[PDB]
Amino acid sequence: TLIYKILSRAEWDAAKAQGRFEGSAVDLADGFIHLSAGEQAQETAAKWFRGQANLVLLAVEAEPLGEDLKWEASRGGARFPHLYRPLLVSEVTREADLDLDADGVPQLGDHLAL
Repeated sequence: TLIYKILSRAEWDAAKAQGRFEGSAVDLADGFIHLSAGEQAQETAAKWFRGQANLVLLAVEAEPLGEDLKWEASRGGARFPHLYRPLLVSEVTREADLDLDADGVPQLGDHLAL
């Protein structure tokens, strides 16, 4: 199962310079990295990343993450993948730069379809 993280290009480059992504401002505040399953990813993008240019989408294989990945019942009763540890740069299967639609919403459609 692939899970996804949406973050700024700055944060991703910063992560690569450290060997791992320790989390966004909200991740660090909450105590875990907020990721989304494929069926929830687009809504996550529409909810918190509107109008942001230079966003990057990280696709991550969930199974090999281990016990630190917890699936917790959250938004709309759906279980969201929460990683209670930094995400290794090596744990990212693939990345992609996102484009915004007319409403300023990041388009994840074609990437999730992969």
